[PDB]
Formats: sequence, structure tokens, C-alpha cells
Amino acid sequence: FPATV
Amino acid sequence: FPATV
Amino acid sequence: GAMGSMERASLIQKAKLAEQAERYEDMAAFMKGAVEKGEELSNEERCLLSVAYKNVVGGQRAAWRVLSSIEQKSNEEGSEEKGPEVREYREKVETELQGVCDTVLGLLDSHLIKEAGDAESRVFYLKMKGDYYRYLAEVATGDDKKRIIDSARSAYQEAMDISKKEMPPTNPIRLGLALNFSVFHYEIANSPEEAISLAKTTFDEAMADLHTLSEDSYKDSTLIMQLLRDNLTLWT
Amino acid sequence: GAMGSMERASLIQKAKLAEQAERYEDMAAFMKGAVEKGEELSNEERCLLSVAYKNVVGGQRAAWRVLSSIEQKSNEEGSEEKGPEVREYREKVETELQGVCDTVLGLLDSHLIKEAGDAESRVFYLKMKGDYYRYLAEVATGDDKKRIIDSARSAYQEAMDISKKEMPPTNPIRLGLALNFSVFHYEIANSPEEAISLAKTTFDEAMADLHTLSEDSYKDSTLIMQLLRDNLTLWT
Ligand SMILES: *SCCNC(=O)C(C)(C)Oc1ccccc1
Ligand SMILES: *SCCNC(=O)C(C)(C)Oc1ccccc1
Ligand SMILES: [Mg+2]
Ligand SMILES: [Mg+2]
Repeated sequence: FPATV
Repeated sequence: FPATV
Repeated sequence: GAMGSMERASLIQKAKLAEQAERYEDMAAFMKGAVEKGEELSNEERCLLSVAYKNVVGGQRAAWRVLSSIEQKSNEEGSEEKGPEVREYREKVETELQGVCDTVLGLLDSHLIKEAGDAESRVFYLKMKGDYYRYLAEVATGDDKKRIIDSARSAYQEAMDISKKEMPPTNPIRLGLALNFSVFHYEIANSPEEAISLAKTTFDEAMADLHTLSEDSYKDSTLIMQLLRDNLTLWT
Repeated sequence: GAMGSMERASLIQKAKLAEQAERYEDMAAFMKGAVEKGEELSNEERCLLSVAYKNVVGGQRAAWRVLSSIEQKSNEEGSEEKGPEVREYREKVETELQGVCDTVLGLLDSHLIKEAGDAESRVFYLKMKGDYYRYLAEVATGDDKKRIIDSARSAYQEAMDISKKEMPPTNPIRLGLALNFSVFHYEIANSPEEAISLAKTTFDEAMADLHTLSEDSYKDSTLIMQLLRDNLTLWT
């Protein structure tokens, strides 16, 4: 899964 | 801490 | 609200204790109580709110993905019928996740966003609005799915418009907003080219602004820039 | 009970799903519902019950330790008074932990232990009784603290007596019981020499019985023997 903040 | 199961 | 009798300052103090104890459900309950006192939140308080609910919903999302995968495999041809239990339990986790998203969206609408006039507060809350509609979109299947997706897009887009007018391209809130909106494009809106273009342009505009920063600000900005690069590497 | 309307088999199936999703509170709720159907539990079902509650209370214990440490430091001389909040929140976590322990002890007393006639079930449940009284003893300070400690000791001792009569020295339940009772001696009863003697004798008697085992049984037994050795290394 891609990075989110 | 010591091991417990 | 069960936190109605507790002082605002005590709720914030307990949210910080709950963070140290990795008790993120309690942290989120304390921060909900703090928001419901009706006063605006400081920068640090906004971070406590966002960390608490990010961790709660992040665990729900991970559990939902595990269950959805099991459910999908149970529905493949050749799989033995195991009854309604997998779907029921996935639905139970999904409903609890939707409940948390509705709670956060409710705090934003009543009344955090409408009182947020500075760019750093308003962009932060609109980013959060986009994020929690995005989490609803991840599990959505009904008549309202397109409207849920468009609610996320609209919140992200308003945040983007403000951030581009009011914040430098290295501001960590602006960067994190762009990171997450890029993920929205890739994973939710079926728009991988928009996702990649947004991540690239955000990264390059931040790079060109790093020279203005102190060492500590540089660390904050480059941390998020690395996430943008990590996504670009995953996607290209 | 909120699980009263769900089939026993469905509760077990959902407990297994909850384990895969790392949703240990749900796992424990499902297993509580299963026990409350009133039928005895199989070996696998006893493991699902124990894993679920071990993980729930293990997270509570870790949070309680973090908060208790903060509380102790706030009570050192030279520390600034921060109000009742740390004690209140430690007490909140402590009360939730005690509630979980009371729930497990209640399932054991009504009526798992009294129906458990085979050594592998009865020893397992009496071990669990010792463990949950031990977790109560970790946080106990009142008039009943000595009785809580003695309740743990008594349950462990009955389990030990049965296990020595009825199980080989390599049986993993017998080994895990001895491991945990040894920790009780060290951490709860202030009896480090008894802790070390029990761990050593258990390890040596198991070593001498390994030759009787299949490869798979050998793996199970040696796994717990390594924990006994790890504790011995910590303590000597
Ligand atoms: S608000 C939590 C602290 N901030 C961060 O961890 C980083 C990633 C540096 O910045 C953002 C977090 C959340 C949203 C935007 C930026
Ligand atoms: S019952 C859970 C599966 N068993 C185990 O993980 C090991 C550690 C091998 O054995 C025991 C677990 C719990 C109590 C006694 C033994
Ligand atoms: Mg007040
Ligand atoms: Mg039935």
C-alpha cells in the first residue's frame, strides 16, 4: 500500500 | 520482563 | 458525551498519556471530548486529534482488508461454502469503521472547519475531511459511492487551493495533503496519471524551496518528500 | 450476552477470523460467547480462548506499566505537580484490566473447571486461573492482596500436582504451566530461588524425555524449554 500521513 | 505463555 | 465532565486541559493531558501507552481508542475519545468543548484547537492539539483517529481507523482498515481478502477467496469457484460468517464479520468491522469516520467528519462539520480561518488550521481540517471520506470510499458499494468519492475530492481540492495560495511549497501540511490527495487519485479515483503528476510536481516544487529552511524545518519537509518519492517508485 | 443468538460453530469460526485480523477484543468476545453455550471446549477451542484473552490483557498490562512508571516519576521529589490525571488514567486502565481478569476467572469458575476431568483440559484451565490471578496481583494494593496472590499460587499448585501425576515432563501444557508458575515465584511471590529451581528442574526433566518424542512434538517442547532457559539466563 502507498504512503499517507 | 520474563517469558510466559 | 462521557467526557463532558472532564476539564479540557485534563482531556489533552490524558490524550498525551494514552499516546505514550499506545491506547489510541482512548486517545481518540479524549480528543473528541476536547473538541466538543467548543474552543478552537492549537497546532499541537490538531496533531493529537489526527494521530489518535489515524491509528484507530488504520487498525480497522487493516482488519477490513484481511477479512475482505478472505471473503473474496471464499467466493472464488471451487471454494467450499462456509456460510454467512465471513461476510457478517467483515460487515461488522466495516460498520465500526464507518462509525469512526462519521464521528470524525461530524467533529469537522460541527464545528471545526467553520471556525478555522488561518491556512494552517483550515487546510489541516479539510485534509482530514478528504482522508475520512477516502476511508469511507474504500469500503463503499451503494448508490452514494460516487458522492462519497466526490466529497473526498472536493475537500482535498479546497485544501489544495488554500495551501497553494497561503503556504510555501515545503510546508509539511501542504506536503502531506498532496501526498494523500495523490493516493486518492491512484487508489480511489482510478487516476494513476493524476496521482503521479501531483506527486512529482509537489516533490519538485518543495525541492526548489528547501534552501529557505532551517535545519529542523528541512527535516520535516524532506521526511514527507521521501514518502512522495516512495510512492512514485511504487507507481513507476 | 450479546453473543447469545449466534451459533457456537459461528462464534468459533469468527474467533479464528478475528485472530487472522489481529482483532483480539473481538476474538475474546466471540470465545466468551462460545464458552457460554455451556459445552466443554476442545483442545483447539481452549487455545483460541487463551490466545484471545492473553492478547487483550497483555496490551492492558503493557499500558498499565507505562502509566504506572509515569505516575511513579511524577511522585518523585523535585517533580512538578501535574494534578490527578495520571493517577486517574492509570486507575481507568487498571479497572478495565481487572474487569477482563474477572471475566476470564468467571468463565473458569462457571463452569469450565468443574467439568474438566481430563488432565489436558483441567491443567490448562487451572494454569489460566493462576495466570489471571497473577495479573490481578500485579496491580493489587488492598486488604485482599495476599489472598489474590494465594489464589494464584493455589491454582498453579493444583495444576502442577495434576500435571506431575498425569502428563509427561515434555507435555507443552505442563511446560508452559511451570514456566508461568516460575515467573509467579520470581515477580509476585518474591521467591527468586523457587523460581530458578522450578525452571531448572522443569528444563532438565523435559530434556531427559525428549528422546521419546516425534519431530513435531520435539519442536513444541523445545520451544518452551528455550523460554525456561531464557528466564534462567535473565535471573542468573
Ligand atoms: S500532526 C502529526 C505530526 N506531523 C507529522 O508527523 C508529519 C508527517 C511531519 O506532518 C504531517 C502530519 C499530518 C498531516 C500533515 C503533515
Ligand atoms: S494454546 C496456544 C498454542 N500453544 C502454544 O503456543 C505453546 C506455547 C506451544 O503451548 C502452550 C500455550 C499455552 C499454554 C501452555 C502451552
Ligand atoms: Mg472548564
Ligand atoms: Mg445451536
